[PDB]
Amino acid sequence: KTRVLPSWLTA
Amino acid sequence: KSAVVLCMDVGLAMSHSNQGKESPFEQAKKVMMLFLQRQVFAESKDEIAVVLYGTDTTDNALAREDQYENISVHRHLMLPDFDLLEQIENVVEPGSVQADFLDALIVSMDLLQKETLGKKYTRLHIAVFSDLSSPFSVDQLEVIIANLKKAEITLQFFLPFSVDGPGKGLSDQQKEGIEMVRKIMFSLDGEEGLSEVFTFRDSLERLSI
Repeated sequence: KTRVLPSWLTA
Repeated sequence: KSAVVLCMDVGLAMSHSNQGKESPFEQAKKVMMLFLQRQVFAESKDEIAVVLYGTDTTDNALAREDQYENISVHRHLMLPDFDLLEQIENVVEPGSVQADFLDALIVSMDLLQKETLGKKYTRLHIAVFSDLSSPFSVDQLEVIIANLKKAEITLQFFLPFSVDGPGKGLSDQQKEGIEMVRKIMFSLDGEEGLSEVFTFRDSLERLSI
């Protein structure tokens, strides 16, 4: 199960 | 002041009552209430948010079809009050579903990141209460850990049993959750972390440090 992290976490 | 998220599993499993007179759900609610009462009576300046996971409805900033489902922000980051006490006692109810605790952790981290903007805190704190009965995905957990370190967030897990006598009939899924908790806490605090799993019976005092 993949998730999408909010951009601030991956920037 | 400090900023605290109480991240509370209210999923269906938490309502199963086979330890004493109070189910894990009712025990965790009681701890939350005592903690919040201490904070209100002491006029502490700490801000305290409440995130529930395992709720029948979904209400959070990351929710969108099939994402961060069954997680609800019950209280945003603000001073505690008697309305919050009234809601927790009367409003907050057990859910009929289950949710992913790492999704709930991410929601809690996103709440803290946004709601602490432009303010100064001595500590950022997330306290998770759960029986670890339900599945979770580890996708991108390495990013979560990196940010928990970067933001210097203290993470505490509270479970309604000890993980250090007879065995307690823990499911394989609970054992997997416990091991994951251990891996997260070791990633953050090292060898010390392998033992940083706490029980409901000790949670009120561990919170109030």
